[PDB]
Amino acid sequence: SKEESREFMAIFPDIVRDLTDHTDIPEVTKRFAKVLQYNVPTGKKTRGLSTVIAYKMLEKPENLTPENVRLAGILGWCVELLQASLLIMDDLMDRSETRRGQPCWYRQENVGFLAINDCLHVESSLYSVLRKYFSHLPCYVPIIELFHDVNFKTNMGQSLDALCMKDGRPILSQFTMKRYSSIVKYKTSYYTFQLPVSLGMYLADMYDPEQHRQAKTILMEIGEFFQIQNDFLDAFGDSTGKVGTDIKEGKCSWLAVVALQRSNPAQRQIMEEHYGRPEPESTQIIKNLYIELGLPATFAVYEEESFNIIRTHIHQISKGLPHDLFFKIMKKIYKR
Amino acid sequence: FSKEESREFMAIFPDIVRDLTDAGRHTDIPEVTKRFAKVLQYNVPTGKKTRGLSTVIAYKMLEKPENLTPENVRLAGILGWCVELLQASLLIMDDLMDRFLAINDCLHVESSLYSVLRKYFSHLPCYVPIIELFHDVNFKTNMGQSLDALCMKDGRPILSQFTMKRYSSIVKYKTSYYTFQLPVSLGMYLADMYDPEQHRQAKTILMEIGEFFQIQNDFLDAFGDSVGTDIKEGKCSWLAVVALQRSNPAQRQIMEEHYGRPEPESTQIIKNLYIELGLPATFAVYEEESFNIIRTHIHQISKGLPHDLFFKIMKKIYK
Ligand SMILES: CC(C)=CCC/C(Br)=C/COP(=O)(O)OP(=O)(O)O
Ligand SMILES: [Mg+2]
Ligand SMILES: [Mg+2]
Ligand SMILES: [Mg+2]
Ligand SMILES: [Mg+2]
Ligand SMILES: [Mg+2]
Repeated sequence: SKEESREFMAIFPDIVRDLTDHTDIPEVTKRFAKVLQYNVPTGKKTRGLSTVIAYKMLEKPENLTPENVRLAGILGWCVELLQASLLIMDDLMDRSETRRGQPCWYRQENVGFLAINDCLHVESSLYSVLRKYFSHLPCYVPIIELFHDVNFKTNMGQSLDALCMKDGRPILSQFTMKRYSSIVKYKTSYYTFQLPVSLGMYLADMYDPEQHRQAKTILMEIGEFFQIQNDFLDAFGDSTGKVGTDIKEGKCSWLAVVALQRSNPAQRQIMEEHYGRPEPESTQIIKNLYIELGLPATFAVYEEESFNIIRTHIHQISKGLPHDLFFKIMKKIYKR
Repeated sequence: FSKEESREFMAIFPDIVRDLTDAGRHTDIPEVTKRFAKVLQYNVPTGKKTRGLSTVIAYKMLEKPENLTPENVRLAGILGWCVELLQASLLIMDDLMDRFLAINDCLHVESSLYSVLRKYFSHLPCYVPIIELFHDVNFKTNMGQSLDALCMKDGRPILSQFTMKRYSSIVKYKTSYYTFQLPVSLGMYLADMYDPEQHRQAKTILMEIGEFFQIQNDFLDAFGDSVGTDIKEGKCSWLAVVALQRSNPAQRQIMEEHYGRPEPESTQIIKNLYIELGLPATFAVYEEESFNIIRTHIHQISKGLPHDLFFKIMKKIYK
């Protein structure tokens, strides 16, 4: 919706003012405004907007006031602040050139490893936003605890991802489907899928842990498909205006994991020799192996089977959770 | 810090590691959880733990003697370890900018203190004041780190930025809030002391003590008996700030040419300039005058706050 998008985007400048406008240190508050402006509001705010839509589908219709929808928007921006902090740090760790076509924050003049402090600063800032707008509401402490717990879990995911590499070289013995599933769950699914929905639930005063658990079961399955589709399109997508670098980066990708499952010893040796190498010819060799191993056909089967399995699980959801929310998430990911 | 206080405090650490690395819960990610145990063990419990123990001593000197149970003194110890988790995250961030530590270990160790707070304090009246204090001190400490960084550009110190106003702000935000205010305000909250005027009264004195602590530290970096790298690193130190205040144009030119250079000869040139500028005598005057002002302010402490706590902190720094 155009109206939902514009109402959401209009909140961002107020949050920057809340975090910057400490009158004894104006130079560093002006700098922090630039950190937020560069890293937080550009490109798609899918997670932030999903927080608002989750709330709108969980709350009683008569309680959906402009005031409460704006509170859902502020929680959405707190998700975007967490994500901005994570991506500032990840770009430094991976020594990436760009994100969404923008030069990475750490590459800007006189940032570099100061990006680590900026990461911690941006993550810390969301709790000041929560205090300003939520400190008098019953959802305050549950929402604080959710953000701190998702941060902790996301760090476990990032560190597990790092345990698949040694001295900038992929450890292919670590590239198992069990490890892949765990990386996706902790590194991406918690902050991308669980956090927006659990925030919507708390703002709607839904505190039943069993409701959050039932939601989690579905959201982790959808999150797994989301990342697998993302991994698939990195190699096999139409260059969306993005050029995929997962192979060059030596990522523990669904493609790399399934390639190792399906590979004979000779095919395994091609992965060992060429995976995670900077040479364009090495990326071409890996892509050619993925084609040879029939990974496109394997993804097509997984895409249809996973859709049916998740649809079945959503029909089985109970304890008064709305099915339409989970069907709508399923539709926007699978695009059907 | 007494033998009993120190030993009881240090005995809590292994429980905090078990709490954070899912001991009792049967985790689906045991290899990264085992790694996080090693991150905590290798970086958090080593050295003196002054901030952690200061949290326990603050609580013991603020609480009613009747309420000082083993259980409550242990809770003060857990709050002290949350301060030491913050300290460890800041030291890791320092080590990462210097050089098995991963970049996200500083974020992860910082985040872990909030898991400890939730575990032990979520059902107590002091919970929200304590988490809001950590949120605020976290944000202010990051502001302080960035203010320090604004004194350097393209690997060179920006000496025009080296003002006493900027120096005082760096020390307050980067160091004094988490080192001095945080332990005492935590002790006060655990003792159910919520009065904003009491917290403000403590803050005035603790920011003054924090400033002396850092100025003494800066002085000893150049003039202590060993090795200090503040000059080589181009740090906005009290010595550099006062050197610029006291320098004639020729002396300023020596700072401009030799401050923040890697050559050992350039460090010796700056130390020789500090000597001819009378920074030792200037420090001696500052130390006596600051001691007298802080002693006066502690004697004047009101709002029902105990003097002995602030005198114990003061005497620990001034020796
Ligand atoms: C704790 C912490 C800093 C987590 C980062 C989480 C995320 Br989301 C990292 C991004 O994942 P990845 O580097 O695999 O892909 P890309 O950079 O989007 O191409
Ligand atoms: Mg990356
Ligand atoms: Mg990464
Ligand atoms: Mg991708
Ligand atoms: Mg990328
Ligand atoms: Mg020093």
